[PDB]
Amino acid sequence: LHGKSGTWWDEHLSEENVPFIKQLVSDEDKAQLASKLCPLKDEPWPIHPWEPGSFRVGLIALKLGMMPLWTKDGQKHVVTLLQVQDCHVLKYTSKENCNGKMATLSVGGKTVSRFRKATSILEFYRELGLPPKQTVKIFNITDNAAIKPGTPLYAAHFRPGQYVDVTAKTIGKGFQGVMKRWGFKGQPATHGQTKTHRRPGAVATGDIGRVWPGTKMPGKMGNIYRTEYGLKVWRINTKHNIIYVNGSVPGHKNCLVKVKDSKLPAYKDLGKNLPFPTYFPDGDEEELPEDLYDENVCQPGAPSITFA
Amino acid sequence: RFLSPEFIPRRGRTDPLKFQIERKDMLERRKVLHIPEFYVGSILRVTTADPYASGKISQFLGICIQRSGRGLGATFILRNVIEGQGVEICFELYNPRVQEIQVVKLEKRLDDSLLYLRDALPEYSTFDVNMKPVVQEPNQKVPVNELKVKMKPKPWSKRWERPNFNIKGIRFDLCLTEQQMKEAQKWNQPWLEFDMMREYDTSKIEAAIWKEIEASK
Amino acid sequence: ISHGRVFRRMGLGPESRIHLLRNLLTGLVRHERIEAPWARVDEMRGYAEKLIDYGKLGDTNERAMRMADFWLTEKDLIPKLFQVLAPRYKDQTGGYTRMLQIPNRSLDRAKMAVIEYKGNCLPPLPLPRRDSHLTLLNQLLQGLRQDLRQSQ
Amino acid sequence: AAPKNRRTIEVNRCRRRNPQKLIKVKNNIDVCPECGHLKQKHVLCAYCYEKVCKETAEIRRQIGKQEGGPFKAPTIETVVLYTGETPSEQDQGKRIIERDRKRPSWFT
Amino acid sequence: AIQKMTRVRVVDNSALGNSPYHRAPRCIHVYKKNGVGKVGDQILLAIKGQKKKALIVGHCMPGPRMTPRFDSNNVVLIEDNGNPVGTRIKTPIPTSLRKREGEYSKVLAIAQNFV
RNA sequence: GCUACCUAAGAACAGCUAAAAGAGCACACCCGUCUAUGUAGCAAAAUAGUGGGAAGAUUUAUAGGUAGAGGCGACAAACCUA
RNA sequence: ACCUCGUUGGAUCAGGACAUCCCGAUGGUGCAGCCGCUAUUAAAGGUUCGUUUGUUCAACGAUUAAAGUCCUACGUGAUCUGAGUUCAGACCGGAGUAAUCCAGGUCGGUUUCUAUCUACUUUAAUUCCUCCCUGUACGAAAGGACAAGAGAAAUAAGGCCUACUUCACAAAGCGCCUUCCCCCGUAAAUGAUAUCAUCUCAACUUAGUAUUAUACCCACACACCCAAGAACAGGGUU
Ligand SMILES: [Mg+2]
Ligand SMILES: [Mg+2]
Ligand SMILES: [Mg+2]
Ligand SMILES: [Mg+2]
Ligand SMILES: [Mg+2]
Ligand SMILES: [Mg+2]
Ligand SMILES: [Mg+2]
Ligand SMILES: [Mg+2]
Ligand SMILES: [Mg+2]
Ligand SMILES: [Mg+2]
Ligand SMILES: [Mg+2]
Ligand SMILES: [Zn+2]
Repeated sequence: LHGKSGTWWDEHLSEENVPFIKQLVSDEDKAQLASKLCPLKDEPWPIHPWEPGSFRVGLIALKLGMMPLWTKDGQKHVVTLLQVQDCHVLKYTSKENCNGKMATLSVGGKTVSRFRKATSILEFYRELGLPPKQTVKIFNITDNAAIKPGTPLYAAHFRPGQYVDVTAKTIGKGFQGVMKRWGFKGQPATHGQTKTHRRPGAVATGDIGRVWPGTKMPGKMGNIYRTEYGLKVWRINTKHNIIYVNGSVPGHKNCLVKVKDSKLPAYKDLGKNLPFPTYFPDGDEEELPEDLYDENVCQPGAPSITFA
Repeated sequence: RFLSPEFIPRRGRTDPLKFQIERKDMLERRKVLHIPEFYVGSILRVTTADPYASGKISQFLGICIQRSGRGLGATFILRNVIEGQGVEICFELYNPRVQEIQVVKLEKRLDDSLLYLRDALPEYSTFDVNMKPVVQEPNQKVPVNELKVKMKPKPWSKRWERPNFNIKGIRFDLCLTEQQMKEAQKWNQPWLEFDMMREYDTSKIEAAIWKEIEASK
Repeated sequence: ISHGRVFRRMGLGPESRIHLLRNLLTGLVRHERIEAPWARVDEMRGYAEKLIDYGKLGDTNERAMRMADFWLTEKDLIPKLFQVLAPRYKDQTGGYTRMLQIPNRSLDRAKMAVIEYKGNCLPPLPLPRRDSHLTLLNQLLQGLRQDLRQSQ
Repeated sequence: AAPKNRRTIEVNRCRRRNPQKLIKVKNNIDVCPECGHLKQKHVLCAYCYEKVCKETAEIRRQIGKQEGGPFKAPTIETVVLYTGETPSEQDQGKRIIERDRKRPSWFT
Repeated sequence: AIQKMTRVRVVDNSALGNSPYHRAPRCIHVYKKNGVGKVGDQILLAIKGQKKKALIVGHCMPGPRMTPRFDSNNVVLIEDNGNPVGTRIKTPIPTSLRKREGEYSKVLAIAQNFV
């Protein structure tokens, strides 16, 4: 009665109009996604060649899960599958306004419902001509690697043998005690110990009469952004846009992770052979196989490896 | 029709696409290595290439005491005794370095896990290394070996008599008193077989997996 | 941490939770409509659906009979479950129950829900009805639908 | 540990008059177009629900009178009929609960 | 995993291993920064009131896949220099010992069976 | 009317083992070893488990008696209405 | 100037100093290389587990690259716990007529806190071993290197669940994954005061570098479900 009623899209729709609106908006979403499938025939920005010191954009993938993988030396590596789901370049800014001294590309992925987004976000995506994305991450790039907003990005943007950095929100474990959060030893279970088994001991010294900032104390654990560095790209399924990344990735299954070329010094100039701006399937220079493998990977369907 | 256990996924929030991809890899490996049908309790001989040696194969024969894992990482652990030394090896089914899996004796046991053979008498784990493979009729239900093993004295790896294990292949009457059995019954949990929301119905999932396998063929 | 934990902790433990849900489910089968705290109704709804499925499995099915025997504390309801409720839903494949929120309990201000088996003989609950198709927004959307159908 | 000083009314007001402690205004309250009663959007109208509950209680009293004893759940369907109503062809072979009032408008 | 105070089975032809004694051989020190010994790790044993080095060649704790898990914690007596005290190893010895860092060729030569 | 001791007249002590027992195991019952909980508590001494005794120098109901420098005490300066 | 005798650890978490125990860099050596010894600089990091003892310690055992010296009101007991002064019981020994006294030995022995305020509660990894280079340099031989690289482990930190394991629609470790740059002591070049020389609190030129490089995060505006969560908040609902 005060006028601040919170409305949702379905509230005033009839039984007939609800499925109609659902189907209409889904059709518009898929049409918009398909309209961006040929970036090279849509006035692409200049495609410069790779130079040393160039940083290209990354992707936003979805953590599918983990599976084993075997190398020709006979070792087992656990690998994590990251699916690139409707990842598009959304925004571009120059060095001056990038909050630093390097051009920036905002990239989104994992299309979400337009009915659940703020009006400003909906307007932004309407101007862009794309359905809204769940997460938008900013990638620092050199001007050589600028890509026109709206261009799709694919798993084949990376290649096997490359090293990658994956950043994501870790699994949230809620308010955790200090034993689980910081691996404190706690106190013994018996021998007179009463009502203190998992408690922090002293938290400071008596002299300072206070507790230092940054003291390890019980509190919220996880649900913060962490980066795993230097993970090898073992394989790329181009059909389903899957990247097989060595080892573990922060966060839970079906969570969006930001994937970018590794920043480690050892992998500083490994971008020579990588698609420099990005991979363009519309380029059609050579239709990539369904699966791109690293050299050492024991591919399934290969004859059983014999260490001869 | 026998669907190998690793194909049926454990329930969870994981995306079905991950299982489709994993099953594609599993079937594409099965096209190279024949993974025969076998159950916990069947005797297997596994030949695997050794990286420690130079292109030399190693053979291990034993009773499959556990099938576990799902997907490409599925394992089966099988047990034997060699010169009086009990040994178990956990073999990965889809490891590219297993050259061959032979079902020397296809049979099912009263239990879906024979981990209690560790505490059983060593005869129940002893199997001749060079035993010849038995033959089963093409159209024939898998035999169920109703053998009930005798156990060594009560200190065991696990409290096998507790109802949560649901062991049927142990002669408890020989090794435990009726008082001990009654005491073990305190952990009965009779409601647990009747809570309907705990059961995992895999009929549709198995049907879809069978369609995938047939398409792969 | 309770990631993926799908069952509430109710009553005095696991057995007590099962017995509470069993009493609620027995009441639901007997009366076809039950008021109870919203969380308990939400927990019991799945068991109600599974009971209807077991009843569909058939009177002569021994496993279904054992499940019904456990889950119905009053045994006169087992013939009801097998000869009334399951035949009532033979055509359907799911959604045998209807759960709606109710004004909070006056006693303890508890969140309350009414759960009923669909198709019962009782007076219908005041279901929420969507806006009439003749409202302004719905008529504009109907115009959009007609234009889209004509154009494409 | 005991408080070291009495907390002032100024501090106490700052604490207990915080917006976190203030009662929030509900914006899901509307009027039931059926009967014009106040209801929350996701919750059943209290007055309509009370109507339905009273009628259900009367029907259940009649059911109890018909059954006459515990453990007498019929193995057949049930139909409620009001004054001036006759069992239909579909209502054949279903136990009839007779109500002395007339058919409510909201009942169908 | 073999730690301090673990009782161990001397699978060896040596007189120390095969000689009866009131106390079973018991690990006194694990020559590893974490006091946890796996296959291929050296430990120090209290046998017959004597401190003798030994090498782990099997344990009940599960290891990586494809490797054998034994029903006992098997150990082989070795000298300070590294020569095995015994001359024969009866129970099977895991083949994974070969490629691990450390001298194991003597033990492999002494071993009769491999698993 | 607690408690200590006493007086009068009562009552209780399964089962098994043993055989006429200040006997054994162990209920009721009495106690209070150890641990944990509790610590304005359920409780101004409790609870749970564990434990000691449990046909005796036992436990216990009833009534009576001994009174303050006194009583009573298998002596702990213990107890004599927190 | 006779005798006597007048709160403490541990656990937990550690903050700091450097007068450095190890790891780093140098000078000298009564060190040919290996080494040892000594000195300068260096506090980023690290600095073990047990037996006897309550031990404050100490000794011993086994290791380690090392098992540093300290300050922090034992650093820290409204976080726990243990002595022991010393409780109230009782012995033994000594003193005393006795009562009693004596750290002089032992057996037993309940302080309790619901947190008001301050403060605080998510700030590029190290070692060691093995191998290569290396039996190379050096050295008469014996013995035996630097620098650089590769691989293994382990630990620490941060994550994760594919397997194994505890387990089971998930949480964990006993499992797996990843971890990236230096610091300055000196050694030199030219060269005056003092026409040589002189590395220079002379001007000047190098090793010589932190001006941490980054990375991470970045959308102003009911209800139900959730890998998000105490509440709130957050994510999803096409
Ligand atoms: Mg602990
Ligand atoms: Mg406790
Ligand atoms: Mg065990
Ligand atoms: Mg409760
Ligand atoms: Mg008696
Ligand atoms: Mg007696
Ligand atoms: Mg007395
Ligand atoms: Mg006395
Ligand atoms: Mg110094
Ligand atoms: Mg005394
Ligand atoms: Mg005592
Ligand atoms: Zn209404």
